[PDB]
Amino acid sequence: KVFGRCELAAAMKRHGLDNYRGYSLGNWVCAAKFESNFNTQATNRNTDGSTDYGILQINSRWWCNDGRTPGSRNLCNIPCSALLSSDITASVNCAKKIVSDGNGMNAWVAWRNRCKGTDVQAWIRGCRL
Ligand SMILES: [Br-]
Ligand SMILES: [Br-]
Ligand SMILES: [Br-]
Ligand SMILES: [Br-]
Ligand SMILES: [Br-]
Ligand SMILES: [Br-]
Ligand SMILES: [Br-]
Ligand SMILES: [Br-]
Ligand SMILES: [Cl-]
Ligand code: NA
Ligand SMILES: [Pt+2]
Ligand SMILES: [Pt+2]
Repeated sequence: KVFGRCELAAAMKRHGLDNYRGYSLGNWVCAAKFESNFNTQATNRNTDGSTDYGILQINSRWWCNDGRTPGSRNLCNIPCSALLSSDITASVNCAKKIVSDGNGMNAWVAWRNRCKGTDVQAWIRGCRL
């Protein structure tokens, strides 16, 4: 599924991501925009052999099991395929664990490089929240 901007903002708020660990909804929407362009099915292989999965491009090295990332952990205790659902619940549950890990949203390199420090409020501008 390819979410619309306000549609994703609504889903993210419903699942309690809005201001989770202090990160306003626009941060989460911005991270999703640049991680996956809002596409729940996005996958991208990393040169280390891990793969990133879903709307928030959660990595198999640490967070989910894809059965092909040797020596990896599955800290969210989920198949990475679960992170490709049109329903964002598994992605949100895992993101909450990731962002609580100690480095906040810096764990998302696209958020650090493209969202951090920016007017992230723009991402929810106009949305009925
Ligand atoms: Br957009
Ligand atoms: Br919910
Ligand atoms: Br915001
Ligand atoms: Br594996
Ligand atoms: Br959803
Ligand atoms: Br959730
Ligand atoms: Br933080
Ligand atoms: Br909305
Ligand atoms: Cl929930
Ligand atoms: Na893994
Ligand atoms: Pt939902
Ligand atoms: Pt939820």
